[PDB]
Amino acid sequence: KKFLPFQQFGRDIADTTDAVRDPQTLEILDITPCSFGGVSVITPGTNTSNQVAVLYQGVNCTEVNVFQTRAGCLIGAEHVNNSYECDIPIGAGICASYQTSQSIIAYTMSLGAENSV
Amino acid sequence: AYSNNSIAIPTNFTISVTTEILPVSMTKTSVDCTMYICGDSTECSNLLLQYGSFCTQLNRALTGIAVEQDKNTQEVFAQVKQIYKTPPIKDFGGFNFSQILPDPSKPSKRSPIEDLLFNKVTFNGLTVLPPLLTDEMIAQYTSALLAGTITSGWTFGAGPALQIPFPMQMAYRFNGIGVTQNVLYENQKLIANQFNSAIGKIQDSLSSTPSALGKLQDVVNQNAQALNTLVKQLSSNFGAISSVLNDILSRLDPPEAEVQIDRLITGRLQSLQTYVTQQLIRAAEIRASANLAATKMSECVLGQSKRVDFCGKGYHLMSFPQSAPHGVVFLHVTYVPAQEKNFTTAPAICHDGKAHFPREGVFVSNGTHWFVTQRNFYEPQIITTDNTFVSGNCDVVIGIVNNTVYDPLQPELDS
Amino acid sequence: KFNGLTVLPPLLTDEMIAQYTSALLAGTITSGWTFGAGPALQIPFPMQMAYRFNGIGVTQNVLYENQKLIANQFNSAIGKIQDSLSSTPSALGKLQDV
Amino acid sequence: QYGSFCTQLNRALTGIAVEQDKNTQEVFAQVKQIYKTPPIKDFGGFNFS
Amino acid sequence: QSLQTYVTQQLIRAAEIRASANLAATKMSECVLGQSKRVDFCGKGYHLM
Ligand SMILES: *[C@@H]1O[C@H](CO)[C@@H](O[C@@H]2O[C@H](CO)[C@@H](O)[C@H](O)[C@H]2NC(C)=O)[C@H](O)[C@H]1NC(C)=O
Ligand SMILES: *[C@@H]1O[C@H](CO)[C@@H](O[C@@H]2O[C@H](CO)[C@@H](O)[C@H](O)[C@H]2NC(C)=O)[C@H](O)[C@H]1NC(C)=O
Ligand SMILES: *[C@@H]1O[C@H](CO)[C@@H](O[C@@H]2O[C@H](CO)[C@@H](O)[C@H](O)[C@H]2NC(C)=O)[C@H](O)[C@H]1NC(C)=O
Ligand SMILES: *[C@@H]1O[C@H](CO)[C@@H](O[C@@H]2O[C@H](CO)[C@@H](O)[C@H](O)[C@H]2NC(C)=O)[C@H](O)[C@H]1NC(C)=O
Ligand SMILES: *[C@@H]1O[C@H](CO)[C@@H](O[C@@H]2O[C@H](CO)[C@@H](O)[C@H](O)[C@H]2NC(C)=O)[C@H](O)[C@H]1NC(C)=O
Ligand SMILES: *[C@@H]1O[C@H](CO)[C@@H](O)[C@H](O)[C@H]1NC(C)=O
Ligand SMILES: *[C@@H]1O[C@H](CO)[C@@H](O)[C@H](O)[C@H]1NC(C)=O
Ligand SMILES: *[C@@H]1O[C@H](CO)[C@@H](O)[C@H](O)[C@H]1NC(C)=O
Ligand SMILES: *[C@@H]1O[C@H](CO)[C@@H](O)[C@H](O)[C@H]1NC(C)=O
Ligand SMILES: *[C@@H]1O[C@H](CO)[C@@H](O)[C@H](O)[C@H]1NC(C)=O
Repeated sequence: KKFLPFQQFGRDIADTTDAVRDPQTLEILDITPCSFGGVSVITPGTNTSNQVAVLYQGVNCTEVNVFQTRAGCLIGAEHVNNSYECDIPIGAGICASYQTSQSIIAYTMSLGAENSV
Repeated sequence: AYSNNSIAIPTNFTISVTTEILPVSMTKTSVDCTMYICGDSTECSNLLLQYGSFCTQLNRALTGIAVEQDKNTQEVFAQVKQIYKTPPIKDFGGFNFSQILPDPSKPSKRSPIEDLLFNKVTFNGLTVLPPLLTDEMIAQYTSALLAGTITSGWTFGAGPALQIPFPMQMAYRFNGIGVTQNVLYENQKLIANQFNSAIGKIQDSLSSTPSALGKLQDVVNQNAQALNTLVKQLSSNFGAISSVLNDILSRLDPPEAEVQIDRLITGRLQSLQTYVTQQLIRAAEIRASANLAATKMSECVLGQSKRVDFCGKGYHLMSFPQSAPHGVVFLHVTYVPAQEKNFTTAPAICHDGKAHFPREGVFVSNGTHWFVTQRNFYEPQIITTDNTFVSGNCDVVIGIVNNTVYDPLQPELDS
Repeated sequence: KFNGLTVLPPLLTDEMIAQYTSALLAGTITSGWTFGAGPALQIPFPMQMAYRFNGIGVTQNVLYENQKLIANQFNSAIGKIQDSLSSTPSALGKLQDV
Repeated sequence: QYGSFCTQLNRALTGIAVEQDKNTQEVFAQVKQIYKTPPIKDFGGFNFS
Repeated sequence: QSLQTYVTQQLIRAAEIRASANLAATKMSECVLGQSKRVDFCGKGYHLM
């Protein structure tokens, strides 16, 4: 972005600043909040096992067995090619389950057994 | 033109395909209340902690709303336990389904109408969560429902998918609306051509008019307006010296910075409660729409509804689903009687002093002769003892007319 | 009243809603259910009732042999409606409550 | 100093007011043509007066 | 606060009235414009009109 000579700051639609001008050097650098999201714990029944996976929602696998899905970064979950009925919905077509030795896994959920008439 | 002895009976009909758009799901917006109210400010966070559960229960309500959105989508579209597929040969008796069937050439497995539908709809602690089912999965579900309807009629809904030739399925649909199934086979090419033309007009009808997808676009616009208003509320002072929390923290020592932060906290918490209440009400409306859509997919698509105007204007024949961003579109194929003629009628016919009533249909007269026709389509037949039944006499029925009833056994006996 | 609270008139007046109900009534009386599916097709009202009778699983001759009794009972039931409504005030509560 | 609260309340009330007319329209305007009964009231003895 | 309370109650009541109006429109479509076979949808007994 190009600032007019008297313009110094940049106000976002909520009074937060997206862009700015430094006193020491006049070069203008835009500002973005570091990162934020929602930590979710994918677990089976504690009666069954105590292994867990942690999904950092809506973020990459850099800011945080680190499969990177569209829901966010999945840590601790094994990626399995096989599809199954959705047991724990994660999002964006990804569901998790606890299956056999036993561990939690993440897969693209199956919409049902295919058929043809 | 009402009179006590006149009826109008259709002589010709048309296939009508109408479009019904129903919203199914909202955008899964999640709001971090602490970040919205106290952006990385321990002083504010400690002050907000004094309000107890006001903050967490808003997040709980929004999480419930998002789960309900996924549940709505699943209820509407995941009505079939198997993914059915159409045969590579489209020998459907002249009926052309290529405009609603998935297109393999396209990167996505969407029908042309589905792509037309999709092309016509458009950092403050706020995040959006992706839906559990992607657009391609909704397209797969709609394709499975479409293949089931095309190749098995209503059988794939009740039990296992039983194949049936599509013209025979249309004959079933004919008998469902009270029109004899020979009308289909005698007019199969005309019916197929009218159906194909009606399907072809749907693209133009949706594409030309830019407000055709108004329901889904209004849902999106309402959600965007709510989010924008929630964001804009952060610039309000609410009586404090500055709407910027960092400015108050930098300018004031805690003893009065806490008063200013308390004013800001009150204002922003009220804004969050307002937003969550409006979201809950709108989610209730969307859930009602999704329940209606699921009922329509069960009764209009998986079956043949007899409910008037439930599956569009006219006598329902079938419906086809199409995915759409945040919703579903039903193409309702119905019968509309087109050309009619004005005949004279009689409630019964006096043959030998006995009154004859039609087993199915109505007695009509073309000026001089009397016939019996099916109610919804003009098809005159000779009045015989195999078309009529006997009950009572001619001294009881009001308006009975003298005529002759043919007995097919008499010339067989004579010959 | 004078505190910023106003009431807006509905788009359809009482006369227009009455006209709509009149049109629906005339269509039902003179054409049965045909006015709803597509073109309105006239049919004698006495002939329309056996079709309705056929829908419930009762044969047409039941209505034709008993046409006078059925008409008299229908007229008596309509008179009773008016009587009941005016006689008991609670009846129209669902609206009044609103 | 309270921002859009006034505007949001006005918008919600306007939406309700529009929805009321929509409700009346969907309930009563289900017929395209205005049908009228003939001056002949011979409906086989059925009195619709 | 009084206005917000009033508007919230009006929104909930408007949702209820919308549900009632949808039911009324369905009943007019299926019982005035047709002969419904749904039990108790349009009166006790076997629906005629
Ligand atoms: C179904 O209709 C489509 C058009 O809507 C037909 O596709 C056309 O086929 C002709 C050849 O007969 C081509 O010249 C056109 O370019 C095609 N148009 C499009 C848009 O693809 C299709 O052939 C029809 N299918 C059947 C079985 O009749
Ligand atoms: C019923 O109406 C259809 C039109 O909806 C008639 O089919 C048309 O017939 C004309 C001849 O008069 C042709 O020029 C058109 O091409 C036909 N249209 C189609 C789509 O095939 C049909 O003939 C009518 N049938 C009767 C018995 O009147
Ligand atoms: C009503 O239909 C009858 C039966 O078809 C018509 O009578 C026929 O008239 C045609 C053409 O004039 C002749 O081919 C037949 O020989 C006649 N049949 C009999 C049994 O007479 C009659 O013309 C029609 N009435 C009117 C006024 O159209
Ligand atoms: C239908 O035919 C019957 C006879 O088959 C007609 O009834 C006759 O009416 C005439 C004049 O009233 C009498 O002379 C006969 O004795 C009657 N016969 C019987 C068996 O009742 C009747 O009029 C005819 N209906 C019409 C309206 O033409
Ligand atoms: C339909 O019923 C109404 C009454 O419900 C009849 O109107 C009455 O007619 C008598 C004359 O026989 C008058 O004495 C009454 O004052 C009328 N009452 C009202 C309320 O108008 C009407 O005649 C009937 N119509 C038919 C065709 O039978
Ligand atoms: C020192 O003076 C001003 C103060 O901001 C600054 O614009 C200027 O660039 C500085 N000198 C440099 C960077 O050479
Ligand atoms: C962030 O995720 C994207 C995939 O959406 C990936 O391409 C990118 O490499 C990730 N981050 C960085 C900076 O690499
Ligand atoms: C799943 O299939 C794809 C094909 O490239 C790939 O990820 C891999 O072969 C499979 N996953 C493994 C190796 O676990
Ligand atoms: C039958 O006759 C009536 C008498 O007015 C007329 O209004 C009606 O249009 C006629 N029907 C046809 C199909 O010509
Ligand atoms: C129909 O009404 C006319 C009077 O316009 C009457 O002459 C005729 O007998 C009636 N016919 C029937 C069948 O009711």
